[PDB]
Amino acid sequence: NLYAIVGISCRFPGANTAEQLWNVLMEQRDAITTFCPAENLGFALEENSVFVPRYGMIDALKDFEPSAYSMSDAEAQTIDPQKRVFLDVAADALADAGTSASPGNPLDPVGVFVGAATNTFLSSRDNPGSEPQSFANHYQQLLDCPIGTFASFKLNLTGPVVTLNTACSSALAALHLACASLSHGDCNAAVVGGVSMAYPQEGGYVTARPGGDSSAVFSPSGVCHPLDSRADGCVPADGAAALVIKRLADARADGCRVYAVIEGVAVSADGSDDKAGLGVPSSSGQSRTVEAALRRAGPQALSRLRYVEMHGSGTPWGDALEVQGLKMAFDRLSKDRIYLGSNKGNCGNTEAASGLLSLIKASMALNLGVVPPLPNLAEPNPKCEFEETKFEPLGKQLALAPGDRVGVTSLGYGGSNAHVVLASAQLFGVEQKAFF
Repeated sequence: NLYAIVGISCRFPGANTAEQLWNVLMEQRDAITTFCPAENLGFALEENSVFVPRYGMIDALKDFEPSAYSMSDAEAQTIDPQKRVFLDVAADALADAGTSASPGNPLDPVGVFVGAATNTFLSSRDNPGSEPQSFANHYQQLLDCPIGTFASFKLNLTGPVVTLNTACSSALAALHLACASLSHGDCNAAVVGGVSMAYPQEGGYVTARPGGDSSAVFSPSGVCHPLDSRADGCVPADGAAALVIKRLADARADGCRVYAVIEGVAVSADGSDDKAGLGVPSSSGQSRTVEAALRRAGPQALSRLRYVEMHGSGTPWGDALEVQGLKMAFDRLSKDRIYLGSNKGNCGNTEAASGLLSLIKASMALNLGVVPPLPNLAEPNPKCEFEETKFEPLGKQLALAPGDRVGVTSLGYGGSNAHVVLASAQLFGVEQKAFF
């Protein structure tokens, strides 16, 4: 099973285009927004908690035009931004898939598989429409059309539609389902989506005081240092993105230029063995998923696996467990350095959207022949025990050989896992598509 990525659109901190994202990553920039301290927070802090005035903001509504989607300006103001912005990235990714493609090969039926956070706008003070009760205003959650079906309706898409949530693995969960559905013959193309926009907007986030609760995974310092000895948690962020994917056989038959090729995908759940608790990932569970994806990609892919875009969210214990899962997988597969990185120190943790950020960065790296580094790696996390192993965190750009493969991991609260193996389009006898 091989899949061609043929369209992309994204809205991430610092980047509303692939070229903007590439420059954030290659210039080793921090695209998190800092806010002025608020005179009054509007709530009281628990005694062992702090407020950090940083957040991965996006500016996607600056580019959203309600009237392009048969929506009045007044209607648009009461619709979850996640729905408005996802509609825009899905439409732009489909438009992108129509460029550099032989005309007259409709993608239909187009499935829509979107990993999405809960709609937190609806109840929030940020919703201008947050009164005598009617059917329409008494059941606003019922009548909150799921994001994916809303996109199928507004964009006239007729394949399978699913809106799903597996916490921070949601976007790769969506990729997995889209690939299974393509291989099952349910659709001829798939929009694969991730979106998370959190309300109310507070200009920062609450977490534990330094050295307090380690279950409070948000960084007390306000800086995410993946794989680094300074690791102290992640910085939350909003994000939205969509890919269009096709079976590689149809990219060949239909005359599509291709950004990068998916060679293997697997997902799993940790269950409860070898797992410290609901919010602590299992290195065993992760290792099984990585191994499955590498087995599906095949022995040549495995032998050329050169770099992994980790989940890499910058908790010191989570990063260590994720490195351990990679060590376990590759040890089992053996029975030459593999470089490791993350994008969450550039853009924060975009939560349900985060696996799409990683897939896009990996696809761009394969397309351009170079992996952007971590933005600010000083000393590696000693608990990862990189010494005298084949793994090492990537602190400078990594030039790729045309045969090198890249892996991508995303992990979700409660034990959901996903791993994807990607390769350059130029290995597969198809024309490569330019991101910019």
